[PDB]
Amino acid sequence: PAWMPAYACQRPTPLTHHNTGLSEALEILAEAAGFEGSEGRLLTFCRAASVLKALPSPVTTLSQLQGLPHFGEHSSRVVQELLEHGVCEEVERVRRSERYQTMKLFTQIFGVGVKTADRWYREGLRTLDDLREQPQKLTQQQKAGLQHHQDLSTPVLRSDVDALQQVVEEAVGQALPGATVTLTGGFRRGKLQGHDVDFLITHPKEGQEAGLLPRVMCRLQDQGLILYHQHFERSFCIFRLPQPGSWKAVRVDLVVAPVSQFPFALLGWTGSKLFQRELRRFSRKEKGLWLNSHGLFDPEQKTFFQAASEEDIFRHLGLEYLPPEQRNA
DNA sequence: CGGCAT
DNA sequence: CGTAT
DNA sequence: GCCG
Ligand SMILES: [Cl-]
Ligand SMILES: [Mg+2]
Ligand SMILES: [Mg+2]
Ligand code: NA
Repeated sequence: PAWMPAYACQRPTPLTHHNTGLSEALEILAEAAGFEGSEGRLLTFCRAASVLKALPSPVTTLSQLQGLPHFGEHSSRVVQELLEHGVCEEVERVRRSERYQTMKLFTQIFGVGVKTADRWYREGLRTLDDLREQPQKLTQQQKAGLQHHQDLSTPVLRSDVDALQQVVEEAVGQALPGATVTLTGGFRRGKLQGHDVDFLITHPKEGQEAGLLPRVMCRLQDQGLILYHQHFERSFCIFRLPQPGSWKAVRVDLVVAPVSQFPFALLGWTGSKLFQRELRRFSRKEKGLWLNSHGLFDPEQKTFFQAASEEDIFRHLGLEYLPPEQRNA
């Protein structure tokens, strides 16, 4: 074989694709590589899984992997075992291991990453109750993650997104007339659920957005909508989202950008995570330009590319434009 | 050999 | 260290 | 783990 460019930003990856079983197995090995501190192996297994999401048809024979980028001896063997036996011994051993299950449990807590989870694992901790019994080990961020863990493990749905966008738009409009709110993240790519909702806030007049996020947060807090906030241009918070007769905690990310940076922030925050890593790698390695959510920098001329749209950025990098629903790498 | 996004 | 895509 |  199939046409397959090496970088994920060079090919469409739709929301619904084939090979979900094969990719999920490779993504288990990627996650486990991360849990052992091997970011390089994590990346290769993520990239191999993503290649399968971009293929036109189901892989039913090992020969369909010939020539595909990021498939070497290890990733090919995993696919071969799945095709020949329906199961891969290495994947099952990882999946069922105490180490994997505990690291997955701990790293899913808001405020806990691999290094913290591994430290706790090495100390003999295994359950969330173990963590509650030792609150001296916890940051304020981790305390919020643990206190709201049940709700934060409940997938966020589109009905929640629409309600949250309304309350964010109300607070933003009270804080700065003319400011806008754009849904980003996985929901913009067409996903039907997420672990959070991501919003990007700007104003059409450059500079007017300075100081906006503290004003938005104060207004949300005054409506009783904020359970946790980090206290700036990014706010990783937990909202008290009204439900009929009650409420549920929901993770919400709010990001402010000046309008000059909006296309870059929209591109970055729409993802996917792998798509953006691959896009930034492509930009630096293939074009010599440095990309992030603030701009696209030419380090030789020492200038920033002025963009008005995501399309402008793709074109400047020599890439065919992909709409958000084709960025699900 | 080392890079692997910022 | 954690967070984000 | 794969590749530039
Ligand atoms: Cl989905
Ligand atoms: Mg998200
Ligand atoms: Mg988010
Ligand atoms: Na976490």
